[PDB]
Amino acid sequence: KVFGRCELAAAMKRHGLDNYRGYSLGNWVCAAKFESNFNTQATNRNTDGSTDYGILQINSRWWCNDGRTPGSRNLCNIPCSALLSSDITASVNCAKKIVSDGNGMNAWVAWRNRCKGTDVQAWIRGC
Ligand SMILES: [Cl-]
Repeated sequence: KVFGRCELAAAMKRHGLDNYRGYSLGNWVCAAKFESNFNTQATNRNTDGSTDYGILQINSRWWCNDGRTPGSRNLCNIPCSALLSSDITASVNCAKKIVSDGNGMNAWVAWRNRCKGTDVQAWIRGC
């Protein structure tokens, strides 16, 4: 599915992402916008043989297991296929592990380049 902006904000808030590990909700909404355009089925292949999966473009080298990525670590202990559900539970649970690993939201390239440093609260305004 393709979430609306406020629709995703409300779901992410229900799943505990607002202010999680120091990142207000607008960060997470902005990240999803620029990672997946709010589509829970987005996938993108990378040069290292990994693929990024779902609404938060979670990577198959470090975080989820897709069975076809060399050097897989599966640190979220989740099959990547589960991260293509229209229900965001598994992607949120893995994102919480990613953002707790020691480099904050910098794991999300699109957030780093297109969200960080902007007024991210705008992404929840009006919701
Ligand atoms: Cl998979």
